Amino acid sequence: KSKNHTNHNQNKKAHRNGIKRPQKHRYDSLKYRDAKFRRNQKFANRGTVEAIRQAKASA
Amino acid sequence: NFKQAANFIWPFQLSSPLGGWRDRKFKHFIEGGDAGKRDEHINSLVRKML
Amino acid sequence: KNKPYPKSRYNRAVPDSKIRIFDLGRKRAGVDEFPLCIHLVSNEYEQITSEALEAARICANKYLVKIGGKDSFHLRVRAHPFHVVRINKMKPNGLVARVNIGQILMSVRTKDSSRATAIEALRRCQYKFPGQQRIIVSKKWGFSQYARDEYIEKRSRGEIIPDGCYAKFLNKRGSLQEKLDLFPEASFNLA
Amino acid sequence: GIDIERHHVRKSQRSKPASENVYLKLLVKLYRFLARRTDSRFNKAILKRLFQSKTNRPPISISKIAALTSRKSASLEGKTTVIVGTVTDDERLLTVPKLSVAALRFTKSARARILKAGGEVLTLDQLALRAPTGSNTVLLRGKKHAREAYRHFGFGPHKHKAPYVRSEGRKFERARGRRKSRAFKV
Amino acid sequence: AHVQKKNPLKNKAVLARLNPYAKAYKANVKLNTGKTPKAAGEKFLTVLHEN
Amino acid sequence: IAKRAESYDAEYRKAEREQIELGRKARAEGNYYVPDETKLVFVIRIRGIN
Amino acid sequence: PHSYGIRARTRYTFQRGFREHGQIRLSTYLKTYKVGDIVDIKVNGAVQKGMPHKYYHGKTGVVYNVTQSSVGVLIYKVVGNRYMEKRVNVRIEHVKHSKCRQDFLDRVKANEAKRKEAKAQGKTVQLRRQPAPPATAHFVSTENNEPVTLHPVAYDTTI
Amino acid sequence: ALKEYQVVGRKVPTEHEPVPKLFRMRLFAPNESVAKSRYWYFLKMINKVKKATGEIVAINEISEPKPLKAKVFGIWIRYDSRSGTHNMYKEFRDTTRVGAVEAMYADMAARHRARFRSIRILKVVEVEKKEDVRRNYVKQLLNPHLKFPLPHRRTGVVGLAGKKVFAPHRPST
RNA sequence: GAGUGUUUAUAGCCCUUGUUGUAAUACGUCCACUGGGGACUGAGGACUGCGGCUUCGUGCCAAGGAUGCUGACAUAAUGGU
RNA sequence: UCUAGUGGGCCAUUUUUGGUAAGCAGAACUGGCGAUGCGGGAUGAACCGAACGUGAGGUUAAGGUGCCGGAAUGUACGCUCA
RNA sequence: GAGAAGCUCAGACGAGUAGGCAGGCGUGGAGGUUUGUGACGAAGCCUUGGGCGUGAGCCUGGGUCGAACAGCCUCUAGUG
RNA sequence: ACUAUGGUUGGAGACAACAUGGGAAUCCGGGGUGCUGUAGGCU
Ligand SMILES: [Mg+2]
Ligand SMILES: [Mg+2]
Ligand SMILES: [Mg+2]
Ligand SMILES: [Mg+2]
Ligand SMILES: [Mg+2]
Ligand SMILES: [Mg+2]
Ligand SMILES: [Mg+2]
Ligand SMILES: [Mg+2]
Ligand SMILES: [Mg+2]
Ligand SMILES: [Mg+2]
Ligand SMILES: [Mg+2]
Repeated sequence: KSKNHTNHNQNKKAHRNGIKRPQKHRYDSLKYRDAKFRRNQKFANRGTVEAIRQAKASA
Repeated sequence: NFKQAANFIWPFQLSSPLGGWRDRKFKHFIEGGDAGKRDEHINSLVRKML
Repeated sequence: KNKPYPKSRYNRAVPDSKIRIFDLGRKRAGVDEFPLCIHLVSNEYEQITSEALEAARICANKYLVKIGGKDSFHLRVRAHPFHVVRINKMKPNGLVARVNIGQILMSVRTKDSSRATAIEALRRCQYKFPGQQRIIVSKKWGFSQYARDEYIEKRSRGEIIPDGCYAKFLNKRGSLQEKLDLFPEASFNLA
Repeated sequence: GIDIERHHVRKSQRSKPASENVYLKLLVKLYRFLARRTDSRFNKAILKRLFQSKTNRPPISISKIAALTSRKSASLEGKTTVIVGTVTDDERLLTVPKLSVAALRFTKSARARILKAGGEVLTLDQLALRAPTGSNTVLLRGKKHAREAYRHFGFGPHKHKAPYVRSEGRKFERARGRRKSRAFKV
Repeated sequence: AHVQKKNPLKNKAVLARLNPYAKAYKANVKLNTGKTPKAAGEKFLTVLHEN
Repeated sequence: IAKRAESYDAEYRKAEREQIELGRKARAEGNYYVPDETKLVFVIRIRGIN
Repeated sequence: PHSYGIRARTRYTFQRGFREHGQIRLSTYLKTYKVGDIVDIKVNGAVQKGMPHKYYHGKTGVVYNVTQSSVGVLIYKVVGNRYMEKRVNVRIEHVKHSKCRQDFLDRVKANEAKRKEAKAQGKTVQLRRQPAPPATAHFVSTENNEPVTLHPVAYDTTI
Repeated sequence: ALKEYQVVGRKVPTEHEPVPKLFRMRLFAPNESVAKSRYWYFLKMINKVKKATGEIVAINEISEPKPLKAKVFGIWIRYDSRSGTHNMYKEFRDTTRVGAVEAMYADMAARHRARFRSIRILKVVEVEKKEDVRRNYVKQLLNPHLKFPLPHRRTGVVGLAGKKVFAPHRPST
């Protein structure tokens, strides 16, 4: 008879190479964010980079 | 500095106890076995095992 | 031996239990009389069927009535068949009672003069039931919750009001005026 | 019995080159000694890279060397660039600056153009004499993941990797499963 | 170095290498040189013998 | 190292005497001296790996 | 005998508490959520919109996104041999701040309050929490508190 | 080898009651660890206290005041049989309360197959008067003119010649 | 010779307190205290170390792993098949 | 990163459902056998103990100690005649 | 010096079917090399002798025999 | 009460006891019968 499901060895298998955790990165993609927030952040960041560039250069 | 001192010590490789264990090792010490907390009687056990 | 399976909307097609009468003797008695109670308790977890209970009640009623009459006992059956035991026909088959350890099966309150008689009738019913049962003498007055010494003091103070077979026991709760009128002889002491 | 679980038991690294080149063996002999008798991380870096396979030792061109050593905040003006690998030419760089480079191999065009611009080319043993611990050296590597196989590694639904296809064009894996008009996209 | 472990509890020379204090260590000091009072108490003994 | 060992010996002996003196005092007064709970335990594995 | 509709087996999970039906307290809508906040997910059965799946009921995660009526919450779920980053959009009725987060915030604040004061007084600070130590020595007195001797009691039926 | 201990313990003080009452028991156990465990076993069924919420403040082994004087010990016990619970009274002649208690445990093992876990010792008392002795087999031992022959042992041959396989003659009583 | 009916007689026993007490003894625990009997092993191979002792010196020791002193056999013995 | 075998399982403890029951069928948890020899349970895939390089010595587990059979025809107190 | 592919010191560890990898053993033929073996006995075979290796296997005494055959580095396959 | 863990524990079993831990509900009794923010009025 078919349909022979069991979970007996499945938990053991999961722990052989452990329950892996995903790598945590400093920056996540803004594609998960609200589009209006994302669009304005591009302009805000661009201005911050320009301002950081000028202050270093004019020093 | 107990943590660093105790960890520096390799886990002791004791022998089987000279004189054996109690009749049944694997019931609690309170039940006349050997498992679990046995208070100062740990010292008599170590003498046989060291 | 599965989980309890009583009659329900999912189990409408059920047979009737072979026992329907659970009260016997002077059911309409009082509190002053029948002061001594004897219990037949189940010592193990058994599954007494309604047939076995029905057999016991018929045997207990006949023997007790012949030996002492009708006015000297208040036989009652505590166990009730509510679990449904299934079968495959030659589907539900019968009704049984799931009684735990120390569950009273039949309780009879009689006179102290019928103490020996009540023991013997409750002793004979062990041959009808499966499993093991013990005979014990209740420390309570009849079918109440209080000890004989305490019940005497409550009766002597005047705080007990007979209501049919059972009664009303005074409590420190509710409107005073109703409590005052209801208990005439009782002294509502002021502390 | 002992209850030991063993995961990082055998080290996964090369302890010697797979190459049978006798001169590479001589360079390993030199840098086994230098990495052992000095406290320099540079010499241990050179010894380790001398073992590596071809795919783990990508080339670097003289353009990349010229760009990496000429940044605005560099101070990498007159320092020797070192790569354990091949230094190629970039013909797009019409005018080559004066560079000092130490490398396993130089392409004939790379070597000729470095010298003609007044620079110098060294082997790794010449480098060991000049900077025995790699002091004031720029240690560089080529791009490991520039090779073709990394266009394909990790291909899967919504992974945006390149398929393995015998030919490119319509009729070659641009249909059902690759666009909305054909069931679904990827 | 160290081809054979030597038990300091048996090899006295090894016990001197470790623990320089072993030479001066004085066991079995007598402290009961006085009158040795008795500390039992009236309450303690009546509690002890109850039942 | 010898001096440190000697002071440790005096420390162990001093702590032990104080425990005896405190117990004697409690018995004399009819009160109870509850000693300090242990900070150290020695643990021996008595079961194999099956 | 097994359906896999979204809210299967949620009969008790999504029930309002006894005598807790009806109006939703309006302080839920006045709470402020920022990216990086640690929130608990707790489904309100009375708000059918923005409902997270029952897997996330009783789970705690970090807000990654803030919209008009909802927050995105990062949750890790085991799906085999690894945890998977889940991004659940939850209406703020099903969300509340983790109370430990303010406890961790205040503990850090008290740590720096202790550290600065210890520095000025020129002493140690001892900012580390410790597990409950073995109990210390005391001297139980018996005056007016004499011991009562107990005995095991004989058996007797109380029915 | 059982020993008798007095054990004194209490609920750990809390804010509600900062002066908890002290409770004492006399307990027969093979060592102090079992004595303390037995203390908490008996205290749990009377008082709302556990080991986690209580503490032992004293434990003392009680030796017999007159180990050279033959006595009569009456022991009240409560024990669990396969079917129910009973209280019973036994009497033993001994020189120590420990000796009587060990006699009782062996006696319950032999005659009722009662294990240690199934027996609670309610009380152990030294009976002083002759008539308070409830068993005739015990009070017949209080006769000044008590006499009987040596009980039937398997004879006795030193320690060494009893190890001899073969004997030259049949034994003579 | 069997039964009474009084608290040391021509005996004895039980229960309390004083010293001669720092009584002994048992048990528990510890001694870097000490004395014997038996068995298995002898890895390593110039030196270097840590200790100890010294008449202070390329000296002595039980201190980074066995040497010494004898005897019998040697168509035996031990090994191998 | 590439690739193999595998995609018939089975036993026990404990929680269970179906079944009159089953050396039955189906699920949950852990330990096992499959792929696990060895000491013990006379015997035995799964029970107890314990998981294994070739050896010397010591000591043990579970289980034993009249003889077969290594080890008290040991000690203490009772019970029991079939 | 110690085939640096060498030398030296130390610690922990050792079940295995299906399966995976590594290092080896043996066979036919090819290039190179070994003042290589051989009618004063090659190869093959027998053996109640010896030696080596954990093992695959290898070396050797005695007997039989009569024309070829092997070691080392590589190449190769109709290779156990 | 229930329960995690334990035994070559008991018991034919049903279950039970014990061991190292965790620990209710219900009834009954005592006590209580709104507190509080913003802004402004009021013998
Ligand atoms: Mg022995
Ligand atoms: Mg045993
Ligand atoms: Mg024998
Ligand atoms: Mg292996
Ligand atoms: Mg061929
Ligand atoms: Mg020949
Ligand atoms: Mg042959
Ligand atoms: Mg060999
Ligand atoms: Mg072939
Ligand atoms: Mg259990
Ligand atoms: Mg077990």
